[PDB]
Amino acid sequence: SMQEEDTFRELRIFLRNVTHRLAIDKRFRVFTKPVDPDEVPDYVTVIKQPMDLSSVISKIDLHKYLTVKDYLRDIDLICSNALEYNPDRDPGDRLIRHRACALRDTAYAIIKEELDEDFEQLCEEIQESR
Amino acid sequence: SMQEEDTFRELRIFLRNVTHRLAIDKRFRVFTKPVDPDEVPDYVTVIKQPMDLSSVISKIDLHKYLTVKDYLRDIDLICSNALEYNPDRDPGDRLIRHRACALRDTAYAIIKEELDEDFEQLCEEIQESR
Ligand SMILES: Cc1cncc(-c2ccc(N[C@@H]3CCNC[C@H]3OCC3CCS(=O)(=O)CC3)c3[nH]c(=O)c(C)cc23)c1
Ligand SMILES: Cc1cncc(-c2ccc(N[C@@H]3CCNC[C@H]3OCC3CCS(=O)(=O)CC3)c3[nH]c(=O)c(C)cc23)c1
Repeated sequence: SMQEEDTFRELRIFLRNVTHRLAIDKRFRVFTKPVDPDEVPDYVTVIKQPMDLSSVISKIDLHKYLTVKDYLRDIDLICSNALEYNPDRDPGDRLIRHRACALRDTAYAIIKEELDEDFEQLCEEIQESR
Repeated sequence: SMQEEDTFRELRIFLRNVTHRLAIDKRFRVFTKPVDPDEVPDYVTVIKQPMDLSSVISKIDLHKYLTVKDYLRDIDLICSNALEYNPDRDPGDRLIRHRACALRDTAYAIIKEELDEDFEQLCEEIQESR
């Protein structure tokens, strides 16, 4: 219905705003775009589902997220990919892992403060009906 | 169940084989990998969901296709993207559009000859039950 279309449109607006706020944070610059294959040639083979914030934006615009829960799976993916690909004790790996966890924590904190639980429940019940 | 897991495993095997046969065809080399942004800088802005045969393989391996119908949507996407991005009368555009339609026709012809309709129906009914 038109009312359900309005619901998903509001969701997309909410998700774009959260994603933009993450993307403009200097700490998360490394997650803003797909990895440069020249800098990490084995990334494509090691990480089976790459994810980044520009890709998240594209997925929002393609109507791929019907719930905030689905969105948070991709945010979690950005984080888990970073922990998987950069597991070492060296400062470089530890920096990106810290930033990865900070990205996840920040996304979850924004959603906790700004997502209405009844709005999310509505989205879930529309998703389940289809 | 284990029987349903076997069904989707057979599907993935079937889809990998079809995709490999398309990928080794010289005509379809242009569709084998994501576009080089240096050669087509405006592609990312013009084409909202890029698709290619290496990405199709990754999606198979990530269990993204539960039916051959879902697979054929991405094959159709490779084709429609080519018709959208290369619409002109020039020989270059007409060549890639011909190859795009040939890729689609070839995928559909292989599936018509080699996909058992009862196998596809089973996949669809498992997909619908979830
Ligand atoms: C400008 C740029 C463009 N494309 C990719 C990189 C990069 C480069 C190296 C990585 N991993 C290295 C694996 C081996 N040990 C050191 C690690 O680099 C640490 C470095 C710290 C600073 S940063 O800005 O967080 C980038 C990663 C990466 N590891 C990653 O997980 C990602 C997402 C990127 C990355 C950088
Ligand atoms: C080696 C390589 C790597 N990455 C991208 C290209 C490329 C380059 C140009 C395109 N479109 C042009 C737009 C303007 N008019 C001429 C068109 O090129 C025609 C050319 C014919 C030969 S081919 O091998 O089919 C590549 C396309 C493309 N148009 C496309 O749709 C795709 C998928 C690719 C492409 C080539």
